[PDB]
Amino acid sequence: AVKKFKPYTPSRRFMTVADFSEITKTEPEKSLVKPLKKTGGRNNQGRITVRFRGGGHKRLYRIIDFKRWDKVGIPAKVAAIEYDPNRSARIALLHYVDGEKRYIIAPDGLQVGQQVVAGPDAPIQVGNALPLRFIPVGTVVHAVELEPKKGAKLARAAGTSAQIQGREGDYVILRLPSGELRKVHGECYATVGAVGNADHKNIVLGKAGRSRWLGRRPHVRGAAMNPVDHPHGGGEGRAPRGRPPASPWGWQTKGLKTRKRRKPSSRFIIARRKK
Amino acid sequence: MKRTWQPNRRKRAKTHGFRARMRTPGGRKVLKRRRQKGRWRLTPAVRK
RNA sequence: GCGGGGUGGAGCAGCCUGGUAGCUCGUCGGGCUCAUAACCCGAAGGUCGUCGGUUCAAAUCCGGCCCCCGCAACCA
RNA sequence: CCGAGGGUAGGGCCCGUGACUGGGGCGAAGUCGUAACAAGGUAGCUGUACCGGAAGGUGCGGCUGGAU
RNA sequence: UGGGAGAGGGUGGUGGAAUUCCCGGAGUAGCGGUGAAAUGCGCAGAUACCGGGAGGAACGCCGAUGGCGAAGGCAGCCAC
RNA sequence: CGAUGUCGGCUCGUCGCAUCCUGGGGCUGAAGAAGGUCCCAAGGGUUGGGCUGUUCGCCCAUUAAAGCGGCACGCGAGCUG
RNA sequence: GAAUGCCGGCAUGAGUAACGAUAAAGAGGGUGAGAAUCCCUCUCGCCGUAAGCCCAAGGGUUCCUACGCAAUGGUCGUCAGCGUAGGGUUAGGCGGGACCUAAGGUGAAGCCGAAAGGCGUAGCCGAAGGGCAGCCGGUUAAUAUUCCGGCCCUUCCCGCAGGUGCGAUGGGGGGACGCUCUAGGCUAGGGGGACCGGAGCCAUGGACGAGCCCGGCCAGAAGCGCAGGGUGGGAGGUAGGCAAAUCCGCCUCCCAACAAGCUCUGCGUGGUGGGGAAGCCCGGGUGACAACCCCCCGAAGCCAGGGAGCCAAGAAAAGCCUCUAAGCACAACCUGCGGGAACCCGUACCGCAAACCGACACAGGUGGGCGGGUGCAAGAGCACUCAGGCGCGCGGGAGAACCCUCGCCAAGGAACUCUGCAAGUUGGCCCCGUAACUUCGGGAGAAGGGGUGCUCCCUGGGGUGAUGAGCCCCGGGGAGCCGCAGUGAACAGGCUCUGGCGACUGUUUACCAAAAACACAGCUCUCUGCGAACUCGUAAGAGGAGGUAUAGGGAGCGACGCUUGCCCGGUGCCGGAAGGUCAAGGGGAGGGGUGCAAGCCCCGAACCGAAGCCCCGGUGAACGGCGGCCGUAACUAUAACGGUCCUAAGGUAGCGAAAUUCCUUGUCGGGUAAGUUCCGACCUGCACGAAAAGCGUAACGACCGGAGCGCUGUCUCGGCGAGGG
RNA sequence: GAGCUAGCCCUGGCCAGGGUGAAGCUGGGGUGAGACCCAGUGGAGGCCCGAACCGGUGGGGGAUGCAAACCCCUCGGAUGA
RNA sequence: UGGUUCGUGGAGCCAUGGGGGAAUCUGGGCGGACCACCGCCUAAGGCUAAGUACUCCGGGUGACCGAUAGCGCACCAGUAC
Ligand SMILES: [Mg+2]
Ligand SMILES: [Mg+2]
Ligand SMILES: [Mg+2]
Ligand SMILES: [Mg+2]
Ligand SMILES: [Mg+2]
Ligand SMILES: [Mg+2]
Ligand SMILES: [Mg+2]
Ligand SMILES: [Mg+2]
Ligand SMILES: [Mg+2]
Ligand SMILES: [Mg+2]
Ligand SMILES: [Mg+2]
Ligand SMILES: [Mg+2]
Ligand SMILES: [Mg+2]
Ligand SMILES: [Mg+2]
Ligand SMILES: [Mg+2]
Ligand SMILES: [Mg+2]
Ligand SMILES: [Mg+2]
Ligand SMILES: [Mg+2]
Ligand SMILES: [Mg+2]
Ligand SMILES: [Mg+2]
Ligand SMILES: [Mg+2]
Ligand SMILES: [Mg+2]
Ligand SMILES: [Mg+2]
Ligand SMILES: [Mg+2]
Ligand SMILES: [Mg+2]
Ligand SMILES: [Mg+2]
Ligand SMILES: [Mg+2]
Ligand SMILES: [Mg+2]
Ligand SMILES: [Mg+2]
Ligand SMILES: [Mg+2]
Ligand SMILES: [Mg+2]
Ligand SMILES: [Mg+2]
Ligand SMILES: [Mg+2]
Ligand SMILES: [Mg+2]
Ligand SMILES: [Mg+2]
Ligand SMILES: [Mg+2]
Ligand SMILES: [Mg+2]
Ligand SMILES: [Mg+2]
Ligand SMILES: [Mg+2]
Ligand SMILES: [Mg+2]
Ligand SMILES: [Mg+2]
Ligand SMILES: [Mg+2]
Ligand SMILES: [Mg+2]
Ligand SMILES: [Mg+2]
Ligand SMILES: [Mg+2]
Ligand SMILES: [Mg+2]
Ligand SMILES: [Mg+2]
Ligand SMILES: [Mg+2]
Ligand SMILES: [Mg+2]
Ligand SMILES: [Mg+2]
Ligand SMILES: [Mg+2]
Ligand SMILES: [Mg+2]
Ligand SMILES: [Mg+2]
Ligand SMILES: [Mg+2]
Ligand SMILES: [Mg+2]
Ligand SMILES: [Mg+2]
Ligand SMILES: [Mg+2]
Ligand SMILES: [Mg+2]
Ligand SMILES: [Mg+2]
Ligand SMILES: [Mg+2]
Ligand SMILES: [Mg+2]
Ligand SMILES: [Mg+2]
Ligand SMILES: [Mg+2]
Ligand SMILES: [Mg+2]
Ligand SMILES: [Mg+2]
Ligand SMILES: [Mg+2]
Ligand SMILES: [Mg+2]
Ligand SMILES: [Mg+2]
Ligand SMILES: [Mg+2]
Ligand SMILES: [Mg+2]
Ligand SMILES: [Mg+2]
Ligand SMILES: [Mg+2]
Ligand SMILES: [Mg+2]
Ligand SMILES: [Mg+2]
Ligand SMILES: [Mg+2]
Ligand SMILES: [Mg+2]
Ligand SMILES: [Mg+2]
Ligand SMILES: [Mg+2]
Ligand SMILES: [Mg+2]
Ligand SMILES: [Mg+2]
Ligand SMILES: [Mg+2]
Ligand SMILES: [Mg+2]
Ligand SMILES: [Mg+2]
Ligand SMILES: [Mg+2]
Ligand SMILES: [Mg+2]
Ligand SMILES: [Mg+2]
Ligand SMILES: [Mg+2]
Ligand SMILES: [Mg+2]
Ligand SMILES: [Mg+2]
Ligand SMILES: [Mg+2]
Ligand SMILES: [Mg+2]
Ligand SMILES: [Mg+2]
Ligand SMILES: [Mg+2]
Ligand SMILES: [Mg+2]
Ligand SMILES: [Mg+2]
Ligand SMILES: [Mg+2]
Ligand SMILES: [Mg+2]
Ligand SMILES: [Mg+2]
Ligand SMILES: [Mg+2]
Ligand SMILES: [Mg+2]
Ligand SMILES: [Mg+2]
Ligand SMILES: [Mg+2]
Ligand SMILES: [Mg+2]
Ligand SMILES: [Mg+2]
Ligand SMILES: [Mg+2]
Ligand SMILES: [Mg+2]
Ligand SMILES: [Mg+2]
Ligand SMILES: [Mg+2]
Ligand SMILES: [Mg+2]
Ligand SMILES: [Mg+2]
Ligand SMILES: [Mg+2]
Ligand SMILES: [Mg+2]
Ligand SMILES: [Mg+2]
Ligand SMILES: [Mg+2]
Ligand SMILES: [Mg+2]
Ligand SMILES: [Mg+2]
Ligand SMILES: [Mg+2]
Ligand SMILES: [Mg+2]
Ligand SMILES: [Mg+2]
Ligand SMILES: [Mg+2]
Ligand SMILES: [Mg+2]
Ligand SMILES: [Mg+2]
Ligand SMILES: [Mg+2]
Ligand SMILES: [Mg+2]
Ligand SMILES: [Mg+2]
Ligand SMILES: [Mg+2]
Ligand SMILES: [Mg+2]
Ligand SMILES: [Mg+2]
Ligand SMILES: [Mg+2]
Ligand SMILES: [Mg+2]
Ligand SMILES: [Mg+2]
Ligand SMILES: [Mg+2]
Ligand SMILES: [Mg+2]
Ligand SMILES: [Mg+2]
Ligand SMILES: [Mg+2]
Ligand SMILES: [Mg+2]
Ligand SMILES: [Mg+2]
Ligand SMILES: [Mg+2]
Ligand SMILES: [Mg+2]
Ligand SMILES: [Mg+2]
Ligand SMILES: [Mg+2]
Ligand SMILES: [Mg+2]
Ligand SMILES: [Mg+2]
Ligand SMILES: [Mg+2]
Ligand SMILES: [Mg+2]
Ligand SMILES: [Mg+2]
Ligand SMILES: [Mg+2]
Ligand SMILES: [Mg+2]
Ligand SMILES: [Mg+2]
Ligand SMILES: [Mg+2]
Ligand SMILES: [Mg+2]
Ligand SMILES: [Mg+2]
Ligand SMILES: [Mg+2]
Ligand SMILES: [Mg+2]
Ligand SMILES: [Mg+2]
Ligand SMILES: [Mg+2]
Ligand SMILES: [Mg+2]
Ligand SMILES: [Mg+2]
Ligand SMILES: [Mg+2]
Ligand SMILES: [Mg+2]
Ligand SMILES: [Mg+2]
Ligand SMILES: [Mg+2]
Ligand SMILES: [Mg+2]
Ligand SMILES: [Mg+2]
Ligand SMILES: [Mg+2]
Ligand SMILES: [Mg+2]
Ligand SMILES: [Mg+2]
Ligand SMILES: [Mg+2]
Ligand SMILES: [Mg+2]
Ligand SMILES: [Mg+2]
Ligand SMILES: [Mg+2]
Ligand SMILES: [Mg+2]
Ligand SMILES: [Mg+2]
Ligand SMILES: [Mg+2]
Ligand SMILES: [Mg+2]
Ligand SMILES: [Mg+2]
Ligand SMILES: [Mg+2]
Ligand SMILES: [Mg+2]
Ligand SMILES: [Mg+2]
Ligand SMILES: [Mg+2]
Ligand SMILES: [Mg+2]
Ligand SMILES: [Mg+2]
Ligand SMILES: [Mg+2]
Ligand SMILES: [Mg+2]
Ligand SMILES: [Mg+2]
Ligand SMILES: [Mg+2]
Ligand SMILES: [Mg+2]
Ligand SMILES: [Mg+2]
Ligand SMILES: [Mg+2]
Ligand SMILES: [Mg+2]
Ligand SMILES: [Mg+2]
Ligand SMILES: [Mg+2]
Ligand SMILES: [Mg+2]
Ligand SMILES: [Mg+2]
Ligand SMILES: [Mg+2]
Ligand SMILES: [Mg+2]
Ligand SMILES: [Mg+2]
Ligand SMILES: [Mg+2]
Ligand SMILES: [Mg+2]
Ligand SMILES: [Mg+2]
Ligand SMILES: [Mg+2]
Ligand SMILES: [Mg+2]
Ligand SMILES: [Mg+2]
Ligand SMILES: [Mg+2]
Ligand SMILES: [Mg+2]
Ligand SMILES: [Mg+2]
Ligand SMILES: [Mg+2]
Ligand SMILES: [Mg+2]
Ligand SMILES: [Mg+2]
Ligand SMILES: [Mg+2]
Ligand SMILES: [Mg+2]
Ligand SMILES: [Mg+2]
Ligand SMILES: [Mg+2]
Ligand SMILES: [Mg+2]
Ligand SMILES: [Mg+2]
Ligand SMILES: [Mg+2]
Ligand SMILES: [Mg+2]
Ligand SMILES: [Mg+2]
Ligand SMILES: [Mg+2]
Ligand SMILES: [Mg+2]
Ligand SMILES: [Mg+2]
Ligand SMILES: [Mg+2]
Ligand SMILES: [Mg+2]
Ligand SMILES: [Mg+2]
Ligand SMILES: [Mg+2]
Ligand SMILES: [Mg+2]
Ligand SMILES: [Mg+2]
Ligand SMILES: [Mg+2]
Ligand SMILES: [Mg+2]
Ligand SMILES: [Mg+2]
Ligand SMILES: [Mg+2]
Ligand SMILES: [Mg+2]
Ligand SMILES: [Mg+2]
Ligand SMILES: [Mg+2]
Ligand SMILES: [Mg+2]
Ligand SMILES: [Mg+2]
Ligand SMILES: [Mg+2]
Ligand SMILES: [Mg+2]
Ligand SMILES: [Mg+2]
Ligand SMILES: [Mg+2]
Ligand SMILES: [Mg+2]
Ligand SMILES: [Mg+2]
Ligand SMILES: [Mg+2]
Ligand SMILES: [Mg+2]
Ligand SMILES: [Mg+2]
Ligand SMILES: [Mg+2]
Ligand SMILES: [Mg+2]
Ligand SMILES: [Mg+2]
Ligand SMILES: [Mg+2]
Ligand SMILES: [Mg+2]
Ligand SMILES: [Mg+2]
Ligand SMILES: [Mg+2]
Ligand SMILES: [Mg+2]
Ligand SMILES: [Mg+2]
Ligand SMILES: [Mg+2]
Ligand SMILES: [Mg+2]
Ligand SMILES: [Mg+2]
Ligand SMILES: [Mg+2]
Ligand SMILES: [Mg+2]
Ligand SMILES: [Mg+2]
Ligand SMILES: [Mg+2]
Ligand SMILES: [Mg+2]
Ligand SMILES: [Mg+2]
Ligand SMILES: [Mg+2]
Ligand SMILES: [Mg+2]
């Protein structure tokens, strides 16, 4: 339930911030936080390879457990739900009966002080992880390994989820958050339920400064530039694109499909995305 | 206003210094030439 | 300056490829209707902007003149 | 001290008027169509939405004050 | 206090018929549509038939001149 | 073209006369007053404002009159821009 | 003899401009061959959130002293940051190293690249970050937390005693963190004292005083006192912290919980060691047995790792504590005490500048701390002033024009000009009061007005203390006094009405443009299923992202409001297993060369044969495009209506002489005495129009228009005065 | 060659004083309970005024300069992109 | 595809990044597409003086310079700046 401000500044008119209601702990588990190296968009050559990045708030990276088969059968208690600035979702702190502590990302409806567990025989109850084949067909699910033992890859962003449609052999058919129908291997783990913090998309950053807080530096349009800088650069006064709208590097940017043609995973995608 | 020369003994030494020269091929050939020409000082004097 | 046009009453084909001008509307006479329109059957009307030339023969090809749009008239 | 009123500044209400603009009423014999009264030739009316030279048309839902 | 009837309302659950679309099969020269047609769709294999899948929406018979609500209004089934 | 800096304004003027006013005249379809037209005449004078970058032009209020040109469309080693 | 030739010399301009902030000078005395310029004294002025003091960077003997004046110094020079010579920088505690890690750099392993080289986990290097033991005073011409004095402390080595399962580059804890706001108690610093110490002073009309002037402290171990921070104790189980673990984590059990206790800082006190003024006398000596106390103000600094709220969610490693492991318990470590040991480098001086960066002793540039007092509402603002430091390295005269900076002005008041350009006006505080419109915040300091000093009297509340006095802080009422004037000096908005453009705060052409331009939240399209797309790279490898479609790349549009129409024929993109074309390769009908021949060698048709192109569709917040002629109504005029040619389709809502209208100063209305601009309308829109968005929009703007009030030397129209030339 | 300048990374530091007064919280009120209203408390913000600091709007001076971008008056930002 | 005079040319020869892939003398390469004949030569392992190139160094000699010449430097020069 996003929070509103009164229009006591120009920017507070539309600025909205998250409610943080589901959060119970306001400083991270010291045993699970390591420093996050800000890059500013530059690679090991020193070159900007992703434009308009930098200048954002300092952050500590929280180690997240995307391979919950690491601890089969060991029930954990949900001890907290915390902010993670490296994510759109929230994270939940788990106290295993083992004594070990880990971070998973928080599904919607997960309550502190409840049990979760992972394994082939786990109950079909929000927050539990099972290999995809044992989850009943029709279930919503998140944090899905794209390949067995390689790590939870799909549906990790706030509010997202994947639904299980059916099976054929060693594979189950998933409706991804995009609408794509894909075969994913049944031995791939997945956590039941959709990711929490669904109102994340309903936030209005409100002013330019908020973008700078998130590390996002001002984007400058090709039309604003000169021909030495962009296909859209130049012109006396304003100017329409005057050619197929291109990127800074020459390729067309309004429809040109860029997925590799002979990519071996094509055998497993069933229906390309919707909308 | 603010001019271009803003001296700094660490910057001077780590940029034009002797050990900076020997590390790269062009730096070595710089020292090679200044030797050949007979320069009294092959690298800037900066007293740390 | 460059380009395209002028032909029955109105709006357009024919000109490029010389001989023969055609389409819709309108106009005239007749039908149907109690009557009008619509509709149906028939018919008339154009020397092709003008003068000159080529030709056996010019709406048609070449030249001038009249006119109509369209484009340009930049560095100053 | 108060004090008629004069002066400066800012409000409120009404009245007349105003290039132009909106529809309205009325006007013996204008132009276009034919929406309604017969099932009026697509039953009509209706609240709303969108559209159209115009009456209107159409979608959604409702009413019979609809025929057979 | 003891009982009854009911599409009264809200939440969640779920069941079948139908249409569209998708895939496999089999199959051929038309399908569709109207007052009559054309547009459209079909040898790039449609229409018609069978099997599988996805999804949304509305609840056939019961059903009635019926029942419920203050009105607007309320119809598969189950539970709160 | 191994550089002769543009329009307009401001400042400072100076000359020409094809004269706007003032002085002297002839003719008048000149009664007077006031005009028309032409001749002589360059001594002096020839206003303030609204609009526009404007020169010009239109307008307001006056005026004896609100003249027209030349001086590198006078004048940026004088100003403005 | 010429090349705006080259190098050098010397002219011309010319005794000309200038001699570098307008903070400012004058006299006496001295030194000396020589003095506006050096030394001393008295008087005058300037800075004083500095133009004073202290660090850092950079500079590198410029520091102190003697002797010098050729050049350097914009003049002079006896002087100097100049010449010559001598002297001067002292550390276990300050800073750096023998400690740690950050970005980054490097790089056993490993990967990659013609060569050169590029990557890369560990590890190593890397600091103004972490960690770590010295405070006060004296002394030199010149160094001082470094020498000396006083009082403290750290580490290493060996020894003694007491205690313990001792032991680590391995495990764990800790270190360890943001932004704003902030409590309590202190310290720095400051104000006052009718108290304490002091050489003195009585003037020029008065005062021998509760007179004037000066000063009234700094450091300190243990112990104690005040204020804080940090911190539960025990037991059982244990599968996790990549071996172990008695530690940590997880579970249950029993006690203590705003406490207390234990520990750790700050402040006060503290044995003791130092300091100690004005004035006088020659940096010294005296004052002086100096005194060293009371009250108030009081931090942004301290207690500190304090508290609270918020979102944008806020380093690492070591020291340190704990756990164990090999090994070892003749050890080893922990504690207390003693003796010994404790290396290298910096240390002068300048340091908002005459010593650094600007060719200069250059009106420019340069990070951190301290930065006193009074009054003005506050303050680091402003005026004066303390400590301290200066008068800016050419002067003297004169009293023109003209230039600069400044003061004033009769009557008028924008008549100036492209334009109120510039300069006036307004100006802080307290109180009264405040419109359209609005997104209900705003517009707003709207507008406009009153008050403001000093004296006497009465009184309300707060802090400290005690609840009282005292000092200090917010106030209210009554009566008066004076001047032209009471924020009496200085610092301190002119206002309003209405358009255009851009929502807004922001950004930009360093050195002619700060804008209407860029950015911006927000909207849409499109790409991307992750070894993502995209980007940098030959590659390895990186960014993307330790992210996963509520995400990431690209593009246009640009808050918000109401909206965004028709065209897919062309171009782009997307879809389409048919057809057409199509390269190498397959195929080899059929020819050729050569040989006696077996054979070797060459050419070569049909046919099969990818993408691309053709072809069939889709697609506009994709590139883009959105007609002409003629006729028609019972006055005229004009056409709701009609005819016909064309097109892929013929511009919709809204707006319109516009940042767009050529003809144009269109026409009409408003405002003006007068209006090529302005504002409101009309619509024959040369040549608006809907995300190169269309039409509006409160708020905002050193943006560009128009008008008005206020006020003025802008002007009629100039005059006088000041200072630097 | 990034000791100027531009962006980013890591690590530190700086921003006098005054003004306005969001949410929340407390109490009151209101209702079936609510929404909501009022007062107090609170101290939010690419909020407002104005030094330091960062700028460079208009004008004047300077133009073989004090200066190869300076000086004076004035003006913008100043808890934030 | 490179080398050769050889730029696709009748394009051999020498070399070789890709593909296919033998033989040991009765074997193999060459004589400018190719074939016959006639000849030359023995690939896929290595080494090898001398004659040749150069002048930092030393000496000798000039119809070479003679301080603006001759080396940038006759001299404390790759210095000062
Ligand atoms: Mg909001
Ligand atoms: Mg939340
Ligand atoms: Mg990263
Ligand atoms: Mg790197
Ligand atoms: Mg590199
Ligand atoms: Mg990029
Ligand atoms: Mg970037
Ligand atoms: Mg994310
Ligand atoms: Mg989160
Ligand atoms: Mg799989
Ligand atoms: Mg958003
Ligand atoms: Mg961020
Ligand atoms: Mg963005
Ligand atoms: Mg942009
Ligand atoms: Mg551009
Ligand atoms: Mg541009
Ligand atoms: Mg470039
Ligand atoms: Mg290019
Ligand atoms: Mg280009
Ligand atoms: Mg372009
Ligand atoms: Mg452009
Ligand atoms: Mg442009
Ligand atoms: Mg244009
Ligand atoms: Mg466009
Ligand atoms: Mg174009
Ligand atoms: Mg393009
Ligand atoms: Mg897909
Ligand atoms: Mg600079
Ligand atoms: Mg620097
Ligand atoms: Mg340095
Ligand atoms: Mg340094
Ligand atoms: Mg450096
Ligand atoms: Mg070096
Ligand atoms: Mg280097
Ligand atoms: Mg080498
Ligand atoms: Mg030497
Ligand atoms: Mg060098
Ligand atoms: Mg015709
Ligand atoms: Mg035709
Ligand atoms: Mg033709
Ligand atoms: Mg005919
Ligand atoms: Mg009859
Ligand atoms: Mg008829
Ligand atoms: Mg003829
Ligand atoms: Mg003829
Ligand atoms: Mg013909
Ligand atoms: Mg009166
Ligand atoms: Mg009808
Ligand atoms: Mg009808
Ligand atoms: Mg009909
Ligand atoms: Mg009808
Ligand atoms: Mg319709
Ligand atoms: Mg067919
Ligand atoms: Mg077929
Ligand atoms: Mg569906
Ligand atoms: Mg010329
Ligand atoms: Mg010349
Ligand atoms: Mg010249
Ligand atoms: Mg000249
Ligand atoms: Mg006369
Ligand atoms: Mg007369
Ligand atoms: Mg008369
Ligand atoms: Mg005259
Ligand atoms: Mg004019
Ligand atoms: Mg002219
Ligand atoms: Mg004109
Ligand atoms: Mg007269
Ligand atoms: Mg002339
Ligand atoms: Mg001229
Ligand atoms: Mg001329
Ligand atoms: Mg001319
Ligand atoms: Mg001229
Ligand atoms: Mg000039
Ligand atoms: Mg001029
Ligand atoms: Mg001129
Ligand atoms: Mg001149
Ligand atoms: Mg001249
Ligand atoms: Mg100009
Ligand atoms: Mg100008
Ligand atoms: Mg000659
Ligand atoms: Mg020359
Ligand atoms: Mg020369
Ligand atoms: Mg010379
Ligand atoms: Mg000489
Ligand atoms: Mg000379
Ligand atoms: Mg001479
Ligand atoms: Mg001379
Ligand atoms: Mg001379
Ligand atoms: Mg002269
Ligand atoms: Mg000079
Ligand atoms: Mg000067
Ligand atoms: Mg000054
Ligand atoms: Mg001055
Ligand atoms: Mg004197
Ligand atoms: Mg003197
Ligand atoms: Mg002297
Ligand atoms: Mg002298
Ligand atoms: Mg002096
Ligand atoms: Mg002296
Ligand atoms: Mg004296
Ligand atoms: Mg002061
Ligand atoms: Mg120096
Ligand atoms: Mg001298
Ligand atoms: Mg001398
Ligand atoms: Mg001498
Ligand atoms: Mg000198
Ligand atoms: Mg001298
Ligand atoms: Mg000098
Ligand atoms: Mg001298
Ligand atoms: Mg002397
Ligand atoms: Mg010394
Ligand atoms: Mg010591
Ligand atoms: Mg050692
Ligand atoms: Mg290290
Ligand atoms: Mg090399
Ligand atoms: Mg290497
Ligand atoms: Mg290093
Ligand atoms: Mg180091
Ligand atoms: Mg350090
Ligand atoms: Mg830190
Ligand atoms: Mg230390
Ligand atoms: Mg101490
Ligand atoms: Mg000391
Ligand atoms: Mg340890
Ligand atoms: Mg911590
Ligand atoms: Mg915050
Ligand atoms: Mg103290
Ligand atoms: Mg005080
Ligand atoms: Mg005494
Ligand atoms: Mg265990
Ligand atoms: Mg377990
Ligand atoms: Mg501490
Ligand atoms: Mg004594
Ligand atoms: Mg501070
Ligand atoms: Mg602290
Ligand atoms: Mg690290
Ligand atoms: Mg053992
Ligand atoms: Mg033993
Ligand atoms: Mg022990
Ligand atoms: Mg050593
Ligand atoms: Mg020292
Ligand atoms: Mg100093
Ligand atoms: Mg300064
Ligand atoms: Mg400083
Ligand atoms: Mg100095
Ligand atoms: Mg110097
Ligand atoms: Mg300079
Ligand atoms: Mg000086
Ligand atoms: Mg200076
Ligand atoms: Mg004081
Ligand atoms: Mg005083
Ligand atoms: Mg006072
Ligand atoms: Mg004040
Ligand atoms: Mg002076
Ligand atoms: Mg000064
Ligand atoms: Mg001076
Ligand atoms: Mg004189
Ligand atoms: Mg005055
Ligand atoms: Mg006066
Ligand atoms: Mg006056
Ligand atoms: Mg006035
Ligand atoms: Mg006035
Ligand atoms: Mg005016
Ligand atoms: Mg004038
Ligand atoms: Mg202007
Ligand atoms: Mg003032
Ligand atoms: Mg009003
Ligand atoms: Mg109001
Ligand atoms: Mg408004
Ligand atoms: Mg309001
Ligand atoms: Mg006021
Ligand atoms: Mg007020
Ligand atoms: Mg009063
Ligand atoms: Mg007084
Ligand atoms: Mg102000
Ligand atoms: Mg703006
Ligand atoms: Mg807007
Ligand atoms: Mg915007
Ligand atoms: Mg904006
Ligand atoms: Mg700002
Ligand atoms: Mg510029
Ligand atoms: Mg420029
Ligand atoms: Mg700048
Ligand atoms: Mg420049
Ligand atoms: Mg400028
Ligand atoms: Mg600006
Ligand atoms: Mg500028
Ligand atoms: Mg820009
Ligand atoms: Mg933009
Ligand atoms: Mg939007
Ligand atoms: Mg969207
Ligand atoms: Mg690339
Ligand atoms: Mg990563
Ligand atoms: Mg734009
Ligand atoms: Mg609105
Ligand atoms: Mg559109
Ligand atoms: Mg349309
Ligand atoms: Mg199209
Ligand atoms: Mg198409
Ligand atoms: Mg198309
Ligand atoms: Mg087109
Ligand atoms: Mg067509
Ligand atoms: Mg519409
Ligand atoms: Mg118009
Ligand atoms: Mg107009
Ligand atoms: Mg407009
Ligand atoms: Mg236009
Ligand atoms: Mg024109
Ligand atoms: Mg016009
Ligand atoms: Mg015009
Ligand atoms: Mg006009
Ligand atoms: Mg008027
Ligand atoms: Mg208008
Ligand atoms: Mg018109
Ligand atoms: Mg148009
Ligand atoms: Mg607006
Ligand atoms: Mg507005
Ligand atoms: Mg603005
Ligand atoms: Mg701004
Ligand atoms: Mg602006
Ligand atoms: Mg005005
Ligand atoms: Mg004047
Ligand atoms: Mg004077
Ligand atoms: Mg930099
Ligand atoms: Mg730097
Ligand atoms: Mg910081
Ligand atoms: Mg600040
Ligand atoms: Mg105030
Ligand atoms: Mg309050
Ligand atoms: Mg505040
Ligand atoms: Mg602000
Ligand atoms: Mg304010
Ligand atoms: Mg300036
Ligand atoms: Mg000004
Ligand atoms: Mg200049
Ligand atoms: Mg300045
Ligand atoms: Mg100023
Ligand atoms: Mg200001
Ligand atoms: Mg401000
Ligand atoms: Mg501030
Ligand atoms: Mg060759
Ligand atoms: Mg060849
Ligand atoms: Mg090969
Ligand atoms: Mg043989
Ligand atoms: Mg053989
Ligand atoms: Mg061979
Ligand atoms: Mg041979
Ligand atoms: Mg041969
Ligand atoms: Mg041979
Ligand atoms: Mg052999
Ligand atoms: Mg051989
Ligand atoms: Mg060989
Ligand atoms: Mg031999
Ligand atoms: Mg040899
Ligand atoms: Mg020799
Ligand atoms: Mg000779
Ligand atoms: Mg010589
Ligand atoms: Mg020589
Ligand atoms: Mg010679
Ligand atoms: Mg030599
Ligand atoms: Mg030599
Ligand atoms: Mg030489
Ligand atoms: Mg020489
Ligand atoms: Mg030398
Ligand atoms: Mg040198």
